[PDB]
Amino acid sequence: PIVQNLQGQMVHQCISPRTLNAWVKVVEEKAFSPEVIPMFSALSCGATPQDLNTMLNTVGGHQAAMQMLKETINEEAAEWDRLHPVHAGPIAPGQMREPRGSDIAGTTSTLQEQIGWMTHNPPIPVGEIYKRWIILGLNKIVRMYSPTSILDIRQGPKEPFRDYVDRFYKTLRAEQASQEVKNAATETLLVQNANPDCKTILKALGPGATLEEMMTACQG
Amino acid sequence: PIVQNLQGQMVHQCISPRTLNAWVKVVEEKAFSPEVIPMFSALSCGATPQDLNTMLNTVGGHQAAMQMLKETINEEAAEWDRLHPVHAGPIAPGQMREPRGSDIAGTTSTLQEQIGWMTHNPPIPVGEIYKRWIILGLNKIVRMYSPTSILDIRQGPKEPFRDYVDRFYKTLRAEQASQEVKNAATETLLVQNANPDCKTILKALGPGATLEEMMTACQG
Amino acid sequence: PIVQNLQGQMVHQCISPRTLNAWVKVVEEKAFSPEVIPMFSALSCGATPQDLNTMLNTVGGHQAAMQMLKETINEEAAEWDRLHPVHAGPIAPGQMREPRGSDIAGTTSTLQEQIGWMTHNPPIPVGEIYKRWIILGLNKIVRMYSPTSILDIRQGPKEPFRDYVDRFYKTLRAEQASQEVKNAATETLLVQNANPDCKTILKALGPGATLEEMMTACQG
Amino acid sequence: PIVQNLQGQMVHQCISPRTLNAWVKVVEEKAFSPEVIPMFSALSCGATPQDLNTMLNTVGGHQAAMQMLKETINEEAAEWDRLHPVHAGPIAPGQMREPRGSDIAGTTSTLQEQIGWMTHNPPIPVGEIYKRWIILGLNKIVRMYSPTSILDIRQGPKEPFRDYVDRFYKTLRAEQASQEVKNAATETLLVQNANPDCKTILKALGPGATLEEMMTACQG
Amino acid sequence: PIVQNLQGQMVHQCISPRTLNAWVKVVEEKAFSPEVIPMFSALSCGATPQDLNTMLNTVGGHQAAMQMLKETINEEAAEWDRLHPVHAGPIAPGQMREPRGSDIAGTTSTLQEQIGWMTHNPPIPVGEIYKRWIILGLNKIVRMYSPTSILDIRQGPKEPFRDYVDRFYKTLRAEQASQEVKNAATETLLVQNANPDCKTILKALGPGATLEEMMTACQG
Amino acid sequence: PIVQNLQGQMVHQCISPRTLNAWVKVVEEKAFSPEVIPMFSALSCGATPQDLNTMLNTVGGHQAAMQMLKETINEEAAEWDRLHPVHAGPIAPGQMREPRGSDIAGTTSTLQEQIGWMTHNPPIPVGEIYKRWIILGLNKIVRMYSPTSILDIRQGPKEPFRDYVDRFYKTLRAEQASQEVKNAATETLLVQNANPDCKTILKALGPGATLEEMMTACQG
Ligand SMILES: CC(C)(C#Cc1ccc(-c2ccc(Cl)c3c(NS(C)(=O)=O)nn(CC(F)(F)F)c23)c([C@H](Cc2ccccc2)NC(=O)Cn2nc(C(F)(F)F)c3c2C(F)(F)[C@@H]2C[C@H]32)n1)S(C)(=O)=O
Ligand SMILES: CC(C)(C#Cc1ccc(-c2ccc(Cl)c3c(NS(C)(=O)=O)nn(CC(F)(F)F)c23)c([C@H](Cc2ccccc2)NC(=O)Cn2nc(C(F)(F)F)c3c2C(F)(F)[C@@H]2C[C@H]32)n1)S(C)(=O)=O
Ligand SMILES: CC(C)(C#Cc1ccc(-c2ccc(Cl)c3c(NS(C)(=O)=O)nn(CC(F)(F)F)c23)c([C@H](Cc2ccccc2)NC(=O)Cn2nc(C(F)(F)F)c3c2C(F)(F)[C@@H]2C[C@H]32)n1)S(C)(=O)=O
Ligand SMILES: CC(C)(C#Cc1ccc(-c2ccc(Cl)c3c(NS(C)(=O)=O)nn(CC(F)(F)F)c23)c([C@H](Cc2ccccc2)NC(=O)Cn2nc(C(F)(F)F)c3c2C(F)(F)[C@@H]2C[C@H]32)n1)S(C)(=O)=O
Ligand SMILES: CC(C)(C#Cc1ccc(-c2ccc(Cl)c3c(NS(C)(=O)=O)nn(CC(F)(F)F)c23)c([C@H](Cc2ccccc2)NC(=O)Cn2nc(C(F)(F)F)c3c2C(F)(F)[C@@H]2C[C@H]32)n1)S(C)(=O)=O
Ligand SMILES: CC(C)(C#Cc1ccc(-c2ccc(Cl)c3c(NS(C)(=O)=O)nn(CC(F)(F)F)c23)c([C@H](Cc2ccccc2)NC(=O)Cn2nc(C(F)(F)F)c3c2C(F)(F)[C@@H]2C[C@H]32)n1)S(C)(=O)=O
Repeated sequence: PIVQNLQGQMVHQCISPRTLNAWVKVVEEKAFSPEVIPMFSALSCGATPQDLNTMLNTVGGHQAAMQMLKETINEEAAEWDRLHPVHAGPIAPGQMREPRGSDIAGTTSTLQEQIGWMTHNPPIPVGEIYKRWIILGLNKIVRMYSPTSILDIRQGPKEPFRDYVDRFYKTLRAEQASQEVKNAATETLLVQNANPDCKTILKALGPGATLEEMMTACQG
Repeated sequence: PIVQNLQGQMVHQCISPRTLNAWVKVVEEKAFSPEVIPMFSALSCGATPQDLNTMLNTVGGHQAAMQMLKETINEEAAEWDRLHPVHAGPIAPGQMREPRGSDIAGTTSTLQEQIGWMTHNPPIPVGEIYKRWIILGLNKIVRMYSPTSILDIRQGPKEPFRDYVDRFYKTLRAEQASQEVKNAATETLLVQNANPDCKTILKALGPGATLEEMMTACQG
Repeated sequence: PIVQNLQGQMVHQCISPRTLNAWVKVVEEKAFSPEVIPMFSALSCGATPQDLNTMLNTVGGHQAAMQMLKETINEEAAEWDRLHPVHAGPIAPGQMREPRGSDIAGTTSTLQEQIGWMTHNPPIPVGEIYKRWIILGLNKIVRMYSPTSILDIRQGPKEPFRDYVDRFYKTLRAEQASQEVKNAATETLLVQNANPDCKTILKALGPGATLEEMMTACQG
Repeated sequence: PIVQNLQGQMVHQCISPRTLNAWVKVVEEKAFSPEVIPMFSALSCGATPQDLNTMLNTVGGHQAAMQMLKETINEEAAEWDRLHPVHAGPIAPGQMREPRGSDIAGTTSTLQEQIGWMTHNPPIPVGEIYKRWIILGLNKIVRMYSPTSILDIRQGPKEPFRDYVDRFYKTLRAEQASQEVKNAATETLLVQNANPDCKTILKALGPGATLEEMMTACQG
Repeated sequence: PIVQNLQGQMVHQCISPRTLNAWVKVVEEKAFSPEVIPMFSALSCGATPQDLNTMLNTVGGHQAAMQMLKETINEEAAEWDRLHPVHAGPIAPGQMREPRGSDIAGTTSTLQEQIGWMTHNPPIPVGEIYKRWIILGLNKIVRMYSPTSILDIRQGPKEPFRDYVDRFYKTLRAEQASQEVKNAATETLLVQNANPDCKTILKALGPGATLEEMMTACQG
Repeated sequence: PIVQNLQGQMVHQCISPRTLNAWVKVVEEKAFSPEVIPMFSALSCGATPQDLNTMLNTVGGHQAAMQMLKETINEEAAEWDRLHPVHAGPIAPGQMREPRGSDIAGTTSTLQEQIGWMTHNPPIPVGEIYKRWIILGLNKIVRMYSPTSILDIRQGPKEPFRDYVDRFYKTLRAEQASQEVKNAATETLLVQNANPDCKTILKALGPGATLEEMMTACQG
């Protein structure tokens, strides 16, 4: 990764074993649950495209998910070349050449070239760009590997309200969509799909009632 | 997080993997017990709004509580905006515009802005403001998810006074309350809820006795 | 905590997760045995009053012990104000204001104010003062939570001497008293409460006999 | 390893114990699965030939594979020697003689030579050259020790398409192949090996479909 | 501990949590086996008397041994005082008064005094002197708590010579002895205590044979 | 150990607890298998003779092996004195006195004297010399504690070839000898001691066939 030495110059450090293991275990333990996106984003903090590939390649199993990931990377990398045409001149001693979509993915870029792009007077972040594509690809995985649909989430007759909401938003979260789509679902289904006993209590508070006001009401 | 390098200048570092694991395991292991708020406040020492969202996003499950936490944060951001006006003047010298309540949340704010706000020569603590909002929501969650009521706590004749006293003060910690209220419950309820054999000993000690004195007297 | 950077200026660092976890586990694993006082004193090395509160607040359970702790802190904090009257003047650019008992406990002091008191040309240690009170409060807990009394410790007929002494001093240690009280007990009870077989052997060595001389004699 | 101190000069450090344990446990736990090559490449970041031999020697068992790894390394060293001639000229100024293929292996090379080669102002990467040779042998070992054949992989009617797709791409990863070959197998074999009910859905999607599209369509 | 910062000046640091856990677990796991003395000597590297007392106080249980350790330390302190006279002269310039035996123990000495003694331009090693006293007591404890006697160790005909040889040398390590005494026991007892079938082989090898030679000869 | 501070001066650091524990566990877990030599060499990286003794003394059990080790050290230390006669003059302010065999073993050398020899303008490495003897002594242990002889290694009738080779070289490795002795064994016994079915296949490839070519042929 590109960390900052005490000299204020962003230097390339080796990806710590602690970081690798943590990434391998979250994938083995938590699989592709929503909390795998934050862990990756945090464990990839300041990573070079090669550091990212390293992490992804350490993922044992889920090779299907990994292929979709490569497909999404290929997709987004094609959006980088269709929006950033290659800019061919000579080579200067001030500036780096124009990065390409494949260069960002680390396929056609070396570590030095990657490192330089991130450590540049006008910095072009190939790491954060690459990481941006990956997290999008993992959102398609979490969406896919989510068996539930928010519509299929209904409160059971003997189910505590806190549990139904935990399930409502667990499904809502995995089903990645606009915050507007996810906000409309709550105001539509959270009370509509509640069991009749608590549902009349919820209707008995008014739509402008917080989730806290809903959940404290249907306690027992 | 915004840590202080040996140069005395507050520099930004990556959230350590250890810190992530600690925050995740204290939520998995302890759930929303009162001792998770201190753990959060400690594990988020000098964290940026992006670091705080990272920790909150790593919390697998409890999505009901997490949405409640978001609602508390939204309320606090609205209050911040009403407390702090938007400013008309255009782009001033070595200065940071005032963060909006959403900027403190990091929903509308870049990490560089966050780092700049925290590292500004007259610092503005966008991360700590957000952390206060988060902690308020955590306190709401703990109180909601605490079944015990201080009035409900009572000492069985078979039960030790010290075991009952643990539960009584655990219930008082679990249920957010003003320190005076907690003292008032401690003054009146603890003896009255205690079993009569222990209670008569407590009455023998009189009002001016340490909890140690009360405990040693009922111990036998 | 207030650690020393390589610049020789005592700087405030964040309490490491390793330190927190270690404190949580010793309390969960070892509870309030005597070895919890050293672990706290060591894990609190260089801690600010807020760092201490953090640790104490992370303690899950034993809330009874925690209330006695607050009581003892309240007691000692009252001894700080009865011996250090508040000293009100203007504010200078050399020196810090006079600390108060509540300020030491972190109740009525911010981290900056705490930090400054510890990092002062004439240093006033609010951390080591606060820690001094806490360890005293934990000595009352270990004393209380010790079910045994040194008088109730007697060597069994089929009990090896090394085991009886381990129990004699295990109880002796938890029963915090003057080293003079604890020295008198040994010279009184260690041999008096030994079983008759070994007891005559001990009497057969003379009072000026080391514990080693006692324990090697009653081997088998 | 050759790490970069805060002086900007690449200095030599000892291979951390954590790094050793990680490399040993990933071989004990994962054996020679494809995910051990990335783990090796990462755990050997900036390693000297002596550090690489250290890791390889710590591998308990798999001695057949290890001897195969040695043979691959020997071949690469012979190829290096034929690529790079031995040089007649005697002992030049601030310069490093060309390493022989055995010197890159570290069999005939001192650690000081290795450190000097890597730290030379025009660096020669003796450790990275050796690491490439090692990784080639590791790839040979993984392919040999992978029982699965991409043609052998087939979807049972009972088996989920996504589970079969995992196996198919795991087998393609386990068996070293050119990326075009792997794409060719993916294009033709994946649908044909899939079970007919899923296969007819895949045929309905047509050639231009994401693996996600294929998977969601056969999912049900 | 007194560690050396990058400024070449020995600075004081806090005893790391890892170091504490290691010292506690090696006592819990290994108790007072001979291998705990090296572990202590290593875990107390460059420790102050306060750090040494911290480690000793963290030892849960074994209070008989701990009191024995205190007695050994008291004896050594008395011997130090008789070796080193108290000095009449009043308060000299950049100099440290001579520590009393109790000061080395840290019973009568402040940590600042300890740090000053160790960091004095002509250093006085109050911590290392105390550590020697502690280690002497530890050796007394190990020898007392070792049941085995080198004369008692003997090889069963069923028992392997190498297993017996392990026990023989373990017993010699467990029982503190002069190196010449241990050599004398090794020279005479090891063959004589060995079983006759192995013993006649040992006699065939003759006096001038390595323990390896003896072992390989009795091995079969 | 003697590590390099950022000032470029090799300074003596304390042996980390992580290093100790790692050495204790590899001996307890892996005993004297061949992979214990690399772990020691790596865990001893940059160690002083006292640091080495510390590690060896932490080894719980295998005291027989430990005595042979002392014997081998005594042997090699005698080769240091028979090749390096003591060189007695005065004491200078440039240079260190001539080291002795016992000084290298740490028996008759202090840490300062050891440290100085390693941190000398003309460096004389007492640590790497001592470590060189130890690893030789452990090669005699691994040889001894290896019950198998390469001659007694034969492929079973229902044994996969990969397993027989793993055993052939596992034994070959533990049986430390010249690489020439170990190379001759392979070309002699690896195919000679194969079961008849695979053996004719191996003979059917020619002696100039790699181990890979052998092992891919006898797959099934
Ligand atoms: C750092 C990177 C590491 C990141 C991130 C990042 C950036 C900004 C924010 C954010 C903060 C504060 C507010 Cl007030 C809002 C807000 N207000 S609101 C009510 O929509 O109107 N929205 N957002 C989101 C956005 F900023 F994008 F608009 C908000 C956030 C927070 C993180 C957070 C987690 C737990 C508890 C509080 C907050 N929220 C989300 O992540 C989106 N989310 N969605 C859903 C659902 F249930 F609907 F599916 C859920 C969340 C969820 F909050 F996590 C929580 C369990 C429910 N994280 S990473 C890979 O970890 O993400
Ligand atoms: C660091 C930041 C991380 C913080 C903090 C922070 C700041 C100040 C204090 C504090 C210290 C000393 C005293 Cl004497 C009082 C005192 N005396 S008083 C006015 O008469 O009641 N009050 N306070 C609290 C207040 F600051 F408000 F004054 C005191 C504290 C204390 C520290 C402390 C923990 C455990 C044992 C002793 C002390 N922790 C709490 O008190 C929390 N607690 N709550 C309850 C309730 F009531 F629920 F049962 C109980 C506790 C409890 F102590 F564990 C005990 C079993 C009862 N922590 S953070 C986000 O983690 O908070
Ligand atoms: C650092 C802070 C972290 C501390 C501390 C600190 C400061 C000084 C001393 C100390 C050292 C050497 C001597 Cl010779 C004496 C001595 N000589 S004597 C025989 O009384 O005349 N007394 N002391 C104590 C004092 F200095 F206070 F006077 C001595 C000590 C030592 C620590 C030590 C532990 C184990 C083995 C040897 C020593 N001893 C105590 O802690 C008090 N103790 N009591 C009792 C009992 F059995 F009686 F209950 C026991 C101890 C005990 F030694 F632990 C041991 C199991 C028995 N620790 S902390 C929170 O960890 O404490
Ligand atoms: C760091 C060093 C440590 C390295 C490396 C390194 C360099 C570049 C890339 C890479 C990135 C993005 C794209 Cl879009 C492609 C792409 N697209 S393409 C041309 O159409 O196929 N190819 N490559 C690979 C190549 F560089 F060759 F172009 C791509 C990579 C990728 C990173 C990556 C891992 C997982 C998920 C997404 C991405 N890892 C692999 O691909 C390995 N892999 N293999 C196979 C096969 F085929 F066996 F099934 C499969 C994978 C797999 F991705 F896991 C997935 C389930 C299929 N790693 S190291 C020694 O560890 O390697
Ligand atoms: C670092 C400080 C931390 C230290 C130390 C320190 C200093 C020097 C030495 C040492 C080195 C080499 C040789 Cl050749 C001899 C040698 N040869 S001799 C004169 O003929 O006997 N003697 N010594 C010891 C002495 F220094 F006294 F000379 C030798 C040592 C050695 C190092 C060592 C450990 C294991 C295997 C080889 C070597 N450790 C011990 O010897 C302890 N030991 N004891 C016994 C007894 F007898 F009980 F069975 C046994 C051992 C044993 F080696 F494990 C072996 C199974 C027998 N450690 S510390 C507080 O941990 O000590
Ligand atoms: C650092 C210190 C820490 C060290 C070391 C060190 C120094 C140099 C070398 C080395 C490297 C490359 C080549 Cl091509 C050859 C080569 N070519 S060859 C085919 O003989 O002609 N020989 N050597 C060895 C030597 F340089 F000494 F000549 C080679 C090595 C490598 C390490 C290595 C381990 C695993 C896989 C590849 C390599 N090999 C050995 O260690 C000796 N070995 N022996 C045997 C057997 F099976 F025969 F018993 C085996 C090995 C073994 F390779 F480990 C492997 C399981 C078989 N390690 S340490 C205490 O860890 O050792």
